[PDB]
Amino acid sequence: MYSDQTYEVIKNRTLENINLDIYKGEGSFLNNMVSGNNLELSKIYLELSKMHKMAFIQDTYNQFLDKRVNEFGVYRKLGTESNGEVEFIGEKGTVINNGTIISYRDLLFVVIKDVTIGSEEGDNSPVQALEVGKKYNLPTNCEFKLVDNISGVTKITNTRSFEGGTDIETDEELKERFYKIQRNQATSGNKAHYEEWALEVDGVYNVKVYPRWDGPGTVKVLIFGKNNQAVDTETIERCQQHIDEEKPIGPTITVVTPLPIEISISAVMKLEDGYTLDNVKESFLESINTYFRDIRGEIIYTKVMGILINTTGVHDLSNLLINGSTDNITINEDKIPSVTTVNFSE
Amino acid sequence: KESFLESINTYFRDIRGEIIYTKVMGILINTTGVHDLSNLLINGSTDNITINEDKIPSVTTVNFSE
Repeated sequence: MYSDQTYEVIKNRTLENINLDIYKGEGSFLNNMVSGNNLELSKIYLELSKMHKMAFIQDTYNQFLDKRVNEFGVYRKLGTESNGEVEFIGEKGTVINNGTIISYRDLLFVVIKDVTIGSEEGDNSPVQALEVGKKYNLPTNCEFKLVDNISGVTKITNTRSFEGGTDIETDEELKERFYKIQRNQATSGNKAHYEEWALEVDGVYNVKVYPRWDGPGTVKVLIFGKNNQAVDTETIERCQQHIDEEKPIGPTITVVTPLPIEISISAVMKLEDGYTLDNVKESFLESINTYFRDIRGEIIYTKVMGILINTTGVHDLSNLLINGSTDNITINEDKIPSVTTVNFSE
Repeated sequence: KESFLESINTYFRDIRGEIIYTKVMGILINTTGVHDLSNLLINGSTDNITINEDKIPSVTTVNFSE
């Protein structure tokens, strides 16, 4: 094949192809005449070998992948510039106009809106990276410096870490993305495809589909917000129109939200010295909020009393009552406990 | 039972004054593998017992059931 095809091999082949009266030998005029063209043909063979590699869908270059995805429509992502907010510290009344560029180390950043030092609007102004890339995602507490000197400005720092800086999508990543798109297509019943559209809303992070909730063909959409906290009504609505835009033909769709559950507690306890009711109350409510966040299933009475005694400032407690009972409280689905009444007596 | 024995032993090492029934309940529920407990009794009672001078608490009987 192409590896076999070389200057010497095709030289011998062409010498065999030509039968003629004059003897064939090294250094002959016809020898050199054939040898030059055979070197050219070896170069052509190398080019034809590279034809195979460049024709293949794999190991393509930027332009090759660009053409393939333009045919396919899965356009490559160019990345997003980092965005953040910085604080300007300096002489009061200093006005920094839009378009001013600030440099931290060798990085370059630009200020979007005008900021005035000491003004009632504040000294914080959003700053967007000049170029895309994760290197522009500067963390918090970075001392930005003006590229151009401006009187009245002394120190610039960011109170929040810069975000949004994304690198250019490489060839391989788009390749497996396209492969996954080709293998899997949107389908009516597969809960992954349906919940994909719901998950496109940033407010919700867990989506559940309940088949056969109101008879055949009825799909109940269950969504969970940030740590299973109900999202606003507008979020529910907009998710509803979105999923309806991508819902299949003729379903009945209902969207539900987690329902907070009130919690009322009452106990008699002996407080340790140097500790008041407010301190133990706030510590225990924080601890029980964490427990409610991390609890799966029914409420456990003994876990509640253990986290109450573990609260600092509790020596001896008694008569612990939760919602009028000391038994385990069953939590229904899509319901989260919420502390509403605390009755602590010393 | 062994984990609660170790916990109550270190609590007795760190205790001063009287044994507190509430600290006993808390150190039992905090034990790994404990989900829900009931009718906890120290010497058959839920009242704190005074640890007098030249006296230390000693664990003798452990009764746990599901």
